[PDB]
Formats: sequence, C-alpha cells, structure tokens
Amino acid sequence: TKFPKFSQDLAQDPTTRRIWYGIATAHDFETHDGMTEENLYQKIFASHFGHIAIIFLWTSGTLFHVAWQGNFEQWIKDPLNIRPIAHAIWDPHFGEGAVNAFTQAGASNPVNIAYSGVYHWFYTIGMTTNQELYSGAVFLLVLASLFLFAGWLHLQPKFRPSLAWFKNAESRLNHHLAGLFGVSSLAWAGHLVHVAIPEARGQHVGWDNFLSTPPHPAGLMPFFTGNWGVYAADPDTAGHIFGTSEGAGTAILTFLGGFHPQTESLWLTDIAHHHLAIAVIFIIAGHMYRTNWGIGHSIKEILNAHKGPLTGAGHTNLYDTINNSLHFQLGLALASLGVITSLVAQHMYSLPSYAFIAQDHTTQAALYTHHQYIAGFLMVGAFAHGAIFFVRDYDPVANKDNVLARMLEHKEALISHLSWVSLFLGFHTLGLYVHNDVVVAFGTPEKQILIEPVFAQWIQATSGKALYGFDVLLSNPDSIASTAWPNYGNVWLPGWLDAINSGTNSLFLTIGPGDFLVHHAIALGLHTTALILIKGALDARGSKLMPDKKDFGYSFPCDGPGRGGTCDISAWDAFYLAMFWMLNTLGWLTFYWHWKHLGVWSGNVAQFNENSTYLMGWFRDYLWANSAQLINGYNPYGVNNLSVWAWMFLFGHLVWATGFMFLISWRGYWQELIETIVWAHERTPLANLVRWKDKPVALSIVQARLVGLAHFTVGYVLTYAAFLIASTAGKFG
Amino acid sequence: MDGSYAASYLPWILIPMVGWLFPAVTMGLLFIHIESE
Amino acid sequence: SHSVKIYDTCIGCTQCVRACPLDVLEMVPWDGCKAAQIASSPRTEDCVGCKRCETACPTDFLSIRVYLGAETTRSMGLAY
Amino acid sequence: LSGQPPKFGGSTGGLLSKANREEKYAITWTSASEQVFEMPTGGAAIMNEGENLLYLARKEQCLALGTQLRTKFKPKIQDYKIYRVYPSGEVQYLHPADGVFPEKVNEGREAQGTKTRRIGQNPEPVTIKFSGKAPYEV
Amino acid sequence: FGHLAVVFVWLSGMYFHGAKFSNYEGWLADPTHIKPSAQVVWPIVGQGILNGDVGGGFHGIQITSGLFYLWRASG
Amino acid sequence: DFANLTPCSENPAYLAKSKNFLNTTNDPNSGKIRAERYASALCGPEGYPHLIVDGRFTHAGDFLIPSILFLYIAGWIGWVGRSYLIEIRESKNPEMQEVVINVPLAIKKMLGGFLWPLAAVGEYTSGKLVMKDSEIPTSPR
Amino acid sequence: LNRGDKVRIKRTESYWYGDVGTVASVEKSGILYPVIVRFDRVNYNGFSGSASGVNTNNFAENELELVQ
Amino acid sequence: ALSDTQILAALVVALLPAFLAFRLSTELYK
Amino acid sequence: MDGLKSFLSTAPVMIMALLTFTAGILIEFNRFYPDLLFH
Ligand code: CLA
Ligand code: CLA
Ligand code: CLA
Ligand SMILES: CC1=C(/C=C/C(C)=C/C=C/C(C)=C/C=C/C=C(C)/C=C/C=C(C)/C=C/C2=C(C)CCCC2(C)C)C(C)(C)CCC1
Ligand code: SF4
Ligand code: SF4
Ligand code: SF4
Repeated sequence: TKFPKFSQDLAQDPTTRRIWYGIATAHDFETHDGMTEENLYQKIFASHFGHIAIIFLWTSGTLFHVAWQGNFEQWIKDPLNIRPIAHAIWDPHFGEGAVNAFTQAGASNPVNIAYSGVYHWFYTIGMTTNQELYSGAVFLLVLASLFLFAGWLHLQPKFRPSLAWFKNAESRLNHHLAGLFGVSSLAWAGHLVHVAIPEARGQHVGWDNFLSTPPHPAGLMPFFTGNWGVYAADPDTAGHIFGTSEGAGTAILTFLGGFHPQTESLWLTDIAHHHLAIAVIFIIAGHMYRTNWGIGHSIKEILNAHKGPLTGAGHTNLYDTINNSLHFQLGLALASLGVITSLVAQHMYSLPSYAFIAQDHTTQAALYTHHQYIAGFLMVGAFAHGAIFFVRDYDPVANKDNVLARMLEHKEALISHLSWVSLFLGFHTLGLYVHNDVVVAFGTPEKQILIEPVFAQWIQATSGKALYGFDVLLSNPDSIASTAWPNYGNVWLPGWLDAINSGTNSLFLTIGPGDFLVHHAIALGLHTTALILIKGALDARGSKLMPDKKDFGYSFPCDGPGRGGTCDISAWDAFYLAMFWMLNTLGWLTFYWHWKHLGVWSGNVAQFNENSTYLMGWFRDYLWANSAQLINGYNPYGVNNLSVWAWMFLFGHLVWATGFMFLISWRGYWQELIETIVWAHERTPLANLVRWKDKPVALSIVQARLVGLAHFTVGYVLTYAAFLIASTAGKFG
Repeated sequence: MDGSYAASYLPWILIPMVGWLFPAVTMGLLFIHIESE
Repeated sequence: SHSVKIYDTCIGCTQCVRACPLDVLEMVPWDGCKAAQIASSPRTEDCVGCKRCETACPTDFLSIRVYLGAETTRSMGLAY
Repeated sequence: LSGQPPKFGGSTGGLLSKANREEKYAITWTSASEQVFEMPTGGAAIMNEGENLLYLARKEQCLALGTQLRTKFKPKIQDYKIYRVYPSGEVQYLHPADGVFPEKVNEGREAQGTKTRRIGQNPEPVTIKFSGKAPYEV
Repeated sequence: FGHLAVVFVWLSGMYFHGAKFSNYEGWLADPTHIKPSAQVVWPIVGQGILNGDVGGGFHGIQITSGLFYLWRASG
Repeated sequence: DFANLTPCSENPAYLAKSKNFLNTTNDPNSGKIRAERYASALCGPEGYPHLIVDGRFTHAGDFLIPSILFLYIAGWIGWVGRSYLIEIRESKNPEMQEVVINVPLAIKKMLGGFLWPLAAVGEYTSGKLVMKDSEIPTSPR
Repeated sequence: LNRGDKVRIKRTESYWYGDVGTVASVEKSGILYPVIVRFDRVNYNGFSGSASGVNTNNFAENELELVQ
Repeated sequence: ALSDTQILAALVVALLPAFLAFRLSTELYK
Repeated sequence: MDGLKSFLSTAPVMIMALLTFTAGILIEFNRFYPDLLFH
C-alpha cells in the first residue's frame, strides 16, 4: 500500500506479489512514477556514488581484516610456508573439534585461510606492515565517506546536473580516457617507481621519506633532457631476492619481458614501464573529442561519415541511438567489461604479476574461476541489455537502414547459422567424446579419435615455444620477427623466450589432444549461449508466434496457451536459458583449467593428457578422484580444516536441487496448494486470531523462473567454489 | 572462540548484534514499513 | 485491472465473448464487417487474464488482446 | 436476493473470510424441475423448485455455475442473474447487465475497449518514453 | 489379448535364452562357484569383452534376474 | 616439425601397448593387423595414434579422405531428400505423402543421388537451389 | 483482385507474411478488410496440442501484392 | 600486531560513512 | 494388398527399414574390416 512507492500499480494489489515485485522493480528507474529523463539520470548518478562507496567499504573491510585478524606480519617472512589468514572465525556453534581443526596457519583463534590473494597483492605493491594496511583501511573509509557525500550532494537541487551534462559524450570520453584511464595509470606507475620497486629492492619509502628519497640516483633532469637510458641502466639481476637488497639494480623502468626468477612473477620495473606506456597512450587518446575549445572530433561526424554500399545508411543516426539509450550504453559497457574480465582471468594465471602467487595454487585457482564467472555474468548481462534496448529504447524510424536496422532485417539468417554451428560443433564434440568413451570402455584405447590441436600449437610456436618442432616466427631465431632486422629492438625477447620455454610456469601451457576437444566444447558453449542471447535480443521485438512483444515488455510471463502454447517467449526467458548455458560453459572451462593445472602443479601431466579424451576419464580422475579429500572433511572419526568446504559442497547441492523445484514445478500446483493452506489457517482455532494483511499467493511465473535461476546459480557457484578450493588446498597446502 | 588479536571482546558483542539485532531490527522496521498505510 | 482491446480485424465471430469465463466481453453493433458486430470489453475490471478470448480468436494475428497489468482482488481470482 | 437456498450439505470449499469482509457473489436462477447440479465449490446439490439463491466467493464460480446451468441441462435455465453483494449491504447486478446475454448484439451497447487500428499500427515504446503510459493505451 | 501375446513373446524369449544361449546346463551342476549367464554378445566393435568369464568356460553377460534360481525351484 | 610426436614404429610406449591389443572381431589376428595398421601413424608419449587435420597431404588420409567421403554421402542424403520434397509439392496433397512415403518415387530419387554435385551446380547456376529473400515467408523485422 | 488470384502478403503481422495465397473472395459491402485470402500453410492458432490452426484470413486490398 | 585502540578508532571513523550513507540513501528515497 | 503396401510405406516402417539397412552395412563393414581409425 505504501512500500512500492515508486509504482502506484503495485501499491494496490492486496497480495504478497507487491512485496516481491517491489523488491524487483526498485532499481528499474525507467518504470517509476513521475520519472522524467533528467530525474532518471540524476538518480542513476547518485546510485553510482553509493555503489562506489560500497566498493570502497568492501576493500576497506578486506584491508581491515587482513590488518586486524590476519597474519600479514608473519606471512611476509616466508610467504611460501605460511598460509595467509583472511579473518577470524567467531561463531558460538563450534565444538571443540572444529575449534582445534580451524586453528591453522599459526594462530590461536580459529581462522579462515585467505584464497582471494590480497596478501600477495599487498606484498607486491609495497605494503609490509599492519600499520600500512590500517592506514589504507582508514583512508578508504574516508574515501567512501567522500563518495557518499558526493552522491548526497548531487541529489541537492543546486548541484543536480542538467540533462545536457549527462548527454555530453565527448567530454566524458576525454576525461575518462585521459583523466581516469591515463592519469590513474600514470599515478600507479608513480607508486610503482616510488614505493613498490624500492621496497621490493629493500628500502622503506613511506610517506615520510617519500620526498627525501628519489627513486633513482639520477634525478628528473635525465627525464627532461631526453637521455632516458639511465632509467634502464642496470636491471634487476636474475639472483634478486624480493623485499631485500641483493643485486637490486636501481633501474626504475626496464623491459626484460620475462619472469622474476624468485617470485615467479613479472618484474615490478616491467610493470611500471608498462603503466607508463599505457598512461602515455591513454592520455593522448583523451585529446580526441571536441569540447569547449576548437580542436578534436565530433562523434556524430565520425559515425555519420561511415556509409558504404554494402550497408547503405551505414552508421547514420547512431550517435543519438547510443546517447539517448541507457540500455545500449549499459550493454556496451557490460560487453567490454566481460571481455576484459575474461582477459584478466586468462592473463593473471599465465602472466602472474604478484609475488609468490604462482606458487600459491589455491588462490590462483580461485582468482581464475572468480573472474571467469564474473566475465560470463557480465557478457550475459550485456546481451540482456541488448534485448532490453531492442524492447524499450529502439526506434526503427531514426534507425532506418543503418547497421541496427540491418541486424533486425536478417536476424533469421544469423540465428539459423548460429543454430547450425552450435548443432554441428555439439554433435561432433559429443560424438568424439562418446566414441572415445565407448572404445576405451571396450578395452581398446588405441581406437580413440585423438586430434592434434595443431593450430594452437602453431600459435604457441609463433610466440616462441619451440617444443613442437615448428620454426616459424619466434621459434626460428633467423626469422624476420625474432631478429627484428631494422632495429633489433627485441629487448623483451631473451627473457620472454627463457620464460615461455621453461616447463614450470603456466605461461603457454603444453596443449595436446585432450585440449582440442575441450576447446571445441568451450566453443560450443560460447556459441549456444550466444545463440540464446541473440535469439532473445533480436526476437525481443517479436517473432511470428507473437508479432507484438514490445508492448508486453521485457519480462512478461507468457502469452497464454493459445497459438500452440507460448510458455517462455519473452526475451527475459532467453536470458534465463542462456544463464543456464553460461553456467554450463563456465563449468566446462573451469573444470578444464582446474584439471589441467592439477596435472601441471603436481607434475603428473600424463593423467590429464591420457585421461581427458573420454568422459569417464573426466568423471573418475577428476570428479571422483579429487573429491576424496573433500567429502572426508568431516567423517565420524573427526574434523579437519576442509570441513566448512564439505559443508558448503552439500549446501550447494541442496540449493541446486531447490532450484530444480522452482524450475520444474509451476505456479498452478502451488497456487491451489496455498489455497488449501489458507483454508487451514482461516478455519482453525487459536490461529484465526492472526490474519494476513497481504493475501498469500504463489510466486509469479517469471518471478519463480528468476528464483529457480538464482538457486541454480548460487548452489552451482557454492558447490564449485567448495570443490575447487578444497581440492587444491587438499593437496597443495 | 578465544581471541588472540586486539579487542577480542568486539566480535563477542558484534556477532550477536549483526546476527540478531541487525536482522530483528531490520526485519521489524521493514515489516512495519512494507505494511504501513 | 487488465485491459482487453479489440482491433479492427474483428470479424464478429462471437468466439471470444463465449470463450470468456467471466463474460467481460460483449458484442456491440458495428459497420466494418459482414457479421455487423464487433466485440467490446465493458466490464474489463473483471478480467482475470486467462486469455481464453485470445485463444478463440480466428483472425490472424489477433483481433483481441489482453494486456496484463495492475492486479486487484477481481483480477487475481482470490476467494480469500 | 429472494430465493430459498439449494439443499446442499455444506462443504469446506466455499466462502472464506473474503465474503464477509469484501464482496461475495450471489447467483439466482429459477427452474421448474428439481434436479442435481455440480457446485463449482465441489460436490453436488439439489435445485429447488422455483427460485434458488447460491452465495459464492468468486465471480468465476458464479459464471461457471451459470455456464453449466445453460449447457448441462436439457430444459436450459437461462434466466439466471448474478449479483455482487457487499457486507455493508448493497447489491450490485453484474452478468446479464443488459437484457440479453453478451454473445447476442443488443444494439444499445457501447463499443468500449475498441481500438481504431490493428496491432501493426500500435505505437512503439521508444516514442512514449518516460510518459507514464504504455504502448497499448496511447 | 495383444498385450498377453507380447508378454508370452517376452517369456518365450527368456526361456529360449535359458535353453540355448546360457550355461544353465553348467550352472545346475555347480551353483556355488560359477554364475548365471543367459546372453552372449556378438563380437563386432570390440564388445566381445562383455563376454566376461562367468564360469565353466562359458563366456557371456552375467544375468541378474533370478531366472536360473526360478528354473531350479520349478524343477 | 612435429617433434612432440614420434611415429609409432620407433616408440617405446606404443610397442608396450601393441604387445597386448585385443581382438575386436572373431578373428584372432585382428589385434595384430590393427597394430600393423596403426604403426604408420603419429602417436604421442601415451602410445595412442593421433590424427593431423592441417590438410597436409602427408596426413591427408587422417581427415581429408573421410571429409570428402562424408561430404559426398551426406550431400547424397540432403539432395535426395530435397528433390523428393520438391517433387511432392505438386501432388494436391503434399502433407500426406510425408506420412506415407511414395516408395517408387522415393527409390527413383534415392538412385538420383549419384550426380548430386553436378545437380547442385546446375540448380545453383539456374537459380533453383536458393530462393529470393522476398519470396520466402519471414518474421516481423 | 478476383477469385483464384495468388497474392503475396505484406501485413507485417500475419503468419503468412511474405507467403503466397489464393484469394477466395472479395467483398463489396464497404468493409475494412474485404478480401478473404486462404493459404496452403496453417498458422499458430488454437489451444495447445491442437493438430492444426487456420488457413484463412481477411486482408485489405492494399496489403496484397498480386503475383498472378 | 595491531593496537586495541586502533580498532575502536577505525570504528568511530567508520561511523562517518554510516551517517553519510544513511543520509545519501534517505535522499535517494526522495 | 495395398493396405500392407500403404503400411509398409509409412514413415516409421520405412525409417526403421532404412536404419536397419544402414546399421547392417555398417556392422558388416566392421565385421570384415574391423578397425579403421584413418585411411
Ligand atoms: C578526469 C576527470 C574524471 C575522473 C577521474 C572521473 C572519474 C569517474 N567518473 Mg566521471 N566525469 C567526468 C570527469 C571525470 N570522471 C566528466 C567531465 C564528466 C562529464 C561529461 C563525467 C561524468 C560522469 C558520469 C555521468 C559518471 C561518471 C562516473 C565516474 C566514475 C567511473 C569510474 C569508476 O567508477 O570505475 C573506476 C574505473 C577505473 C579506475 C578504471 C577502469 C578500470 C580499467 C578498465 C582498468 C582495469 C583495472 C586494471 C586491469 C587493474 C586493476 C586491478 C587492481 C584494482 C587490483 C569515476 C569515479 C560514474 C560514477 O561512478 O558516478 C559516481 C558516472 O555515473 N562520470
Ligand atoms: C548469525 C547469528 C547467530 C548467532 C550469534 C547465534 C548464536 C547462538 N545460537 Mg544460533 N542460529 C542462527 C544464527 C545465530 N546463532 C541461525 C540462522 C540458525 C538457524 C539455522 C540458528 C540455529 C540455532 C539453534 C537451533 C540453536 C542455536 C543456539 C545458539 C546459541 C548457543 C548457546 C546458547 O545456549 O545460547 C542461548 C541463547 C542466547 C544467548 C540468546 C540470547 C538470549 C539472552 C537472554 C540474551 C538477551 C539479554 C536480554 C534478555 C536482552 C538484552 C537487550 C539488549 C539491548 C541489552 C548461540 C548464542 C542454540 C540455543 O541454545 O539457542 C537458544 C540452539 O539450540 N542456534
Ligand atoms: C532432406 C531434407 C533436409 C535437408 C536437405 C536439410 C538441409 C538443411 N538443414 Mg535440416 N532438417 C531436416 C531435413 C533437411 N535438412 C529435418 C528432417 C530436420 C529435423 C530434425 C532438420 C532440422 C534442422 C536443424 C535444426 C537445422 C537444419 C539446418 C539445415 C542446413 C544445414 C545442413 C544441416 O545442418 O543438416 C542438419 C540436419 C539435421 C540436424 C537432421 C537431418 C535429418 C536427416 C538426416 C535428413 C534427411 C531427412 C529425410 C530422411 C530425407 C527424406 C529422404 C527421401 C527419400 C524421403 C540445410 C539448409 C541448420 C540450419 O539452420 O542451417 C543454416 C539447422 O540449424 N536442419
Ligand atoms: C550493446 C548492444 C549490443 C551488443 C552487445 C554484444 C553483442 C556484445 C558482444 C560483442 C563482443 C563481446 C565482441 C567481441 C569482440 C571481439 C573482438 C574485438 C576480437 C578481435 C580481437 C582482435 C582484433 C585481436 C587481434 C590480435 C590477435 C588475436 C593476436 C595479436 C594481434 C592482434 C592484437 C591483432 C546488441 C548488439 C546486442 C544490441 C544493442 C545493444
Ligand atoms: S503453462 Fe504457464 S507459461 Fe506456459 S502458456 Fe500456460 S500460463 Fe503461460
Ligand atoms: S474472437 Fe476475435 S474475431 Fe471473433 S468476435 Fe472476438 S475479437 Fe472478433
Ligand atoms: S482474459 Fe479471460 S477473462 Fe479477460 S476478457 Fe479475455 S477471456 Fe475474458
């Protein structure tokens, strides 16, 4: 009656549907009552400020619990031996067995071992005492306070920006490319050369000797005179020990391009030089778009001048399409962020840049799986907001004959081709897996279809991995690429070739016939998830089953049992199905990564290389073999430290099967069941006294599709996090 | 649950409050709020 | 309440007005078809949203549309 | 609301507290012959000679009863009236709102709920942005 | 009647497999060491490995229905 | 190239496995002829023959020969079904003949598949292979 | 338009959009959609599990494009 | 290690984001 | 008898005859030339 104050149509139904739909609709600011575009944008802006403060309070809490309850002082003595403590366990339910089991990593209290890798990150960026982390945590509390005050300030009518301020794409691109992506990268290169590189070489550069101690014995006058070679004078020698001065070198910017031979990570000077180059390129890229002064570009001119014969209108009227639509902007942002979160995951495991994080295996597994799951979620959200844009903000009159109109003008062709490629690739990946499985089971493993993944092996050979016998570009030192004949500027190449050809690191893993089939399974998952997502994006405006879906919106339940039956026709239901396929694909690739690295870390790579080509190899050497240490986390004899992970394993199974309840059984059964329960309550003595204000109804169709999806997701993630974190910590620390 | 770290009484008081007082108070206020008028 | 809209493509076949359980719809005179009648939705605050009227409509695509909206006691079919 | 009730033995399917806090619905029909019908609340009852007055809790139950009065009886009972009675006391008159059943054209009704276009000329949600409306009702 | 025809065809299949393609003549002598096997597999794609050593020199799938115990009880 | 894979003749692991290949058929020399057949392949340290799908003609029999063979005897299936379906669309009841297959016509079409690639290029140059974008029914766009 | 004429639909709503259909009648009584076009292909109509839909619709004169 | 009063100092500092978050959320509720 | 002709010509009987024929020729080719991983 009062709760969903943003929508009067929800403050009228006397059911529990208004509670559920108030919680769900609360952030869809476009559908609130009394909403103009200006109030939309200002409310969005202050919501962003609140969320920035959420992020800063979260990292403040991580810092404060590493500082207060963690063994950061002890861990930076020998990071290889001591496990990093995340925070302290305090619940009154623990028996004596659990308290003695969870006392670990040199503590008195029960503690949680940190698998987020924040210890390695804080140790690499130069933080070496609990007081430094406490100062960082209080500083981030103050920064979060500042952003909360900024959000409250920009809700004040004097400081509320106009619509022309929010619709200013060129100035925002200038200040984000230059001032946010370039100045922050420059400032990080400054922290690296002033604090992280010197304290990696031994000396303390705090806030007190910050100005008194130059990073280089040469001042900034060599930087101004152009003689920049002194900053790369003597690099860190290959016998350098992190945190102390043995063969330091005193070169703040070098480009060795290999790995540190002791921390197994990249050199901090190489990181600083990288961020300096990135800052220079991003700063000059932020001077591209027109602003109050005369020079620059206007994006409308750039877009509208790209008209070809094979598209016709080209990109005409795409500036107003992107600028006026917030779901287009959110789809582009989520697509790029999902791509670069995949990129973060794929590069932080093969090119680690933190001290001793390539030798702590559980945190590397947790970080990879975490960022690949975030990347899958963000990519699915990009396509979800593509569908929401096509429903809500898409104008087929202004977007006449441009690239968007021609996306929708042939959607059947590309949906049918995604159908063909996903069917083709799925038929033959399952065919090869079932063939290998059947002929291995029939006692004849020599009959397997084992395909050498020659293309990726050739890619590795082009990057310098000389194991496979190709001598093409960098594996052939006589070639034009390896010598770089005009200048011989390959300063990175000796270090890179020394790092790619060592069998220890995860940089360019050896790829065999078991990797071919899982890459094609991953391609199948990507293609089928993309098929469902674009089949919801392009059919959001209507198919022949329902030529008007733009008027029912994004997430209507169905269209009745007529027209044959119309159960999951909304674009939201294509989100739903592609959410399942995303979870499957990320399960496939994280299963593959996990088993490949359990082979690599243990040294017994033969297990993956012969047993990953058929499905019971995946089932008995990975799922069954590696859960042995998991389910024995608590047995009738006792309890060890992998007991909360066994409990989370079972917990995730339970959440998953409850998701099955919501996805399989549908609303009619539950509505008549609740009708019987309502009769029971209204007709019993002593409980007639208590009456509902909101009449109990079953969850809606789309609501319980969402709830089953949430259960499937949460149980799926909790089960796999428990398994992946207890299987590595079962056998690696 | 002994506490070796500094201010071990602080989790002793903050686990009941975040476990009970924050949920009981928050659900009580939200129950008054969503059902008001 | 749900809004039941009837479009120009109605052929006056009366199928929707007798497929409707709550008899929201009714036939009114019209001059745009051979049957000289079009469905109207006078008591559309009694529509539950069952869409048996859309199921019974023979014209393609649809001459009657139900647009589910603000639920009430009448439009949710609660006996309690 | 004249009429003796049907000889029904009572049931748990029926009028909950919705009936005496908000509206409940009464269906009144007249039959010459005593016979047996299926109450939508579950069971079977006895149609009294002459007028009947059956109180139900939903309009769909009343119309389902009237539907089976029309189609399941060879002497078809078509003079059935459905009321909506309030606990405050006043009685509304609902289903045969005009003289004749809704399938038949009374020629004195008004075409409401009728759009002057087909679904193809329905406006699109991008034109009505932040207008407080939705693409059907514009 | 047609369903009874189906059931009798199935039951004839059971008795014919116990007659011809089975070690019932061998299992009846030693029903404590060797195991029932009423189904041999044609070797085509390497599935002759399913003809595991069931006992007495007979090779075939060890059955898990109690047909052999049924026929021993029925005489 | 291909230093990771040694040919199975000069491989220790493959010799260790090929001492004990099983018999897939009634023949007691099937394992021996299979060991002789796989000795010419490329196999890794596991001792199982690997396939090479570059298109290099030294390993053309690994993938390209089955590629050509499948493409022929599946374009056969596609072209025969297409020709039969096109034929039955002028019989005044094209829907029942999908239920009951007109077997003289069906066998005539099935033996028409010897020359499908010539029929495919003939129908593509004469425009019967595809249809225009406007002539086909489609969704709202 | 006359009887027996094959026409191509440009309704942008119909299931037979872009599909051909034999004209079954033309009505002259001044109604909005007087041409009854009937198709070989049945649409999406009826309750769920119905074996067939309807093959007939009433189209205007302007929507049809004559192909005979 | 870390001090007893640094934790309480962090708590009374974080009382300021609490107040500002309460006031920002209240102002968003308008 | 034109009814057995029209019943043996139905979709399930003909598809099962076709699948049985293709299964027969595949099984016979595996019986005579057993193990063909490549050319
Ligand atoms: C130079 C000036 C400048 C600066 C610094 C910013 C800064 C910001 N603006 Mg602003 N803005 C500017 C001027 C500026 N703006 C101007 C002039 C306009 C008007 C035209 C706007 C209009 C504008 C609006 C309308 C909005 C923003 C928003 C924001 C925020 C977006 C960045 C963010 O949250 O993620 C931080 C992102 C980064 C630091 C870089 C991105 C990360 C890249 C991809 C590198 C990846 C990280 C790397 C791999 C390793 C990191 C890992 C390590 C952490 C462990 C941020 C606080 C949004 C906001 O939050 O509002 C409060 C908002 O809604 N601004
Ligand atoms: C996250 C918060 C959390 C916390 C801190 C607790 C903590 C506790 N649980 Mg609980 N539990 C929780 C969540 C939590 N649980 C949830 C979510 C579940 C559901 C799965 C359970 C299920 C569970 C069960 C089923 C049982 C426990 C019990 C216990 C208690 C064991 C010792 C005992 O006898 O206490 C005794 C009880 C208390 C200390 C409660 C506080 C009451 C006293 C009187 C203090 C009140 C002081 C005064 C009257 C008011 C002061 C006002 C103030 C403003 C000053 C312990 C206090 C056990 C128990 O004995 O429960 C009673 C037990 O049987 N818990
Ligand atoms: C003979 C008829 C015929 C032919 C020529 C085509 C041709 C086409 N189909 Mg296929 N298709 C058919 C039958 C046919 N199909 C049937 C029966 C099914 C139902 C399962 C489908 C379902 C299907 C899907 C779901 C898709 C295709 C697609 C395609 C294209 C790529 C080829 C492919 O993926 O094959 C795939 C073929 C199958 C998955 C099943 C084939 C079934 C058999 C083997 C074909 C023969 C049927 C019949 C027995 C022939 C009668 C013989 C006659 C003597 C009576 C191509 C245009 C794809 C596309 O969109 O292209 C871009 C695609 O996504 N088709
Ligand atoms: C917003 C929106 C949307 C969108 C979304 C999506 C669709 C996304 C996706 C997209 C994506 C996600 C994409 C991706 C991308 C990719 C790329 C971009 C790639 C490429 C790359 C490159 C080019 C690289 C290259 C290279 C290499 C590989 C090596 C080295 C050298 C070089 C660097 C050259 C839609 C339309 C729906 C609707 C509307 C709205
Ligand atoms: S089963 Fe549910 S979702 Fe499907 S058509 Fe019926 S009401 Fe709609
Ligand atoms: S069912 Fe459709 S065509 Fe028939 S009268 Fe009702 S609205 Fe008109
Ligand atoms: S949705 Fe159901 S109740 Fe409403 S008008 Fe249509 S048929 Fe009648």
